[PDB]
Amino acid sequence: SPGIWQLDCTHLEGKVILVAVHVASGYIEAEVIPAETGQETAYFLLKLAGRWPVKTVHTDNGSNFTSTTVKAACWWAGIKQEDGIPYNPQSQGVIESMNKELKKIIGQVRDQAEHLKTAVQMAVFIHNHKRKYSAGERIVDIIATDIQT
Amino acid sequence: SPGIWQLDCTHLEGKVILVAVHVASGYIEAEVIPAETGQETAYFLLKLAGRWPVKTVHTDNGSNFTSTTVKAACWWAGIKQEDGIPYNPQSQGVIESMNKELKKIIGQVRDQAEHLKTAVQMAVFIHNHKRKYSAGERIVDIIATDIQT
Ligand SMILES: CC(C)C[C@H](CNC(=O)CCCCN)Cc1ccc2c(c1C(=O)O)OCO2
Ligand SMILES: CC(C)C[C@H](CNC(=O)CCCCN)Cc1ccc2c(c1C(=O)O)OCO2
Ligand SMILES: [Cl-]
Ligand SMILES: [Cl-]
Repeated sequence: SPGIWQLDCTHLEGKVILVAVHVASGYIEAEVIPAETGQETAYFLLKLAGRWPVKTVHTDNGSNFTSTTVKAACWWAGIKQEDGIPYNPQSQGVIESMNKELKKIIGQVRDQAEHLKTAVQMAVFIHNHKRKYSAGERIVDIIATDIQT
Repeated sequence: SPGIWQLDCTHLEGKVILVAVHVASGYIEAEVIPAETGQETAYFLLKLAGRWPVKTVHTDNGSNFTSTTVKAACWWAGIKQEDGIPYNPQSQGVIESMNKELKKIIGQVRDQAEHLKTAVQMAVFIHNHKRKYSAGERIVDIIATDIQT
């Protein structure tokens, strides 16, 4: 549970926003890329896994699941790759709504930055800091508890 | 204390590695850029601050301290910008040695990746996971304790 993340890819301004969500907390990391490739996804996972203890990733589609580069990165980082098929239905609708909510925040900050990538990082900030505890607080508490086990 | 980070810039393969160290834990985040500019530093801080609760940053040099873009990003993200002058001497030598240690790990993984940026992320992974607790475990414990205050 503390180690489970879900990949999510959404589109804005002709570009792609790649998102990783920590399922138990709602905490996100995100980046802008020109298009979703196995190489970009693999690199994104390597960054994620050096920053948080990533045990399991629910991949966002079959092409990334199949990607030899994604597989290599998951092997390297000790990540168990899984399908993002809604084996659990509470995720797929929450993702749709997360994308909507993230895009809403992006629109709210968009005029404060020249580049989309900057607006996306501002939106990540706002998302992770917003008190319901915040997602940032929740992920830390979840993982801290897990270290004592 | 839980919110204090230090910026560090080091060189390898004709490129620049920008590093943020969580002082109390030794946890790092890092990125490769062609050269250190205020714009790159500002963007790096925006990413950092959306991921961890950054209260204070000891900037790595005077040009970044002065940078209007760095100042803007620190204002936006609620970061108190400080000089990285060794007001405390336990940092400057530990940074020199951290750069040496990071470069050592980079050399150990370098042949496993085509691009330097990838090797740097692998090195971040190894650094943050290495059990002394690991830096990754320490930062989480430090921040979790601070949330209860
Ligand atoms: C996850 C890693 C083990 C491999 C993985 C794939 N690279 C190779 O197979 C090339 C090996 C070069 C041998 N000299 C590394 C990697 C992943 C994602 C990337 C990469 C790289 C890379 O630098 O090779 O560049 C940017 O996006
Ligand atoms: C920290 C932010 C408030 C500002 C900050 C500077 N940008 C501006 O002043 C332009 C304002 C555009 C108004 N339409 C945003 C920023 C920081 C660092 C960057 C940036 C940007 C940006 O996208 O403007 O691009 C990549 O590196
Ligand atoms: Cl970690
Ligand atoms: Cl945070």
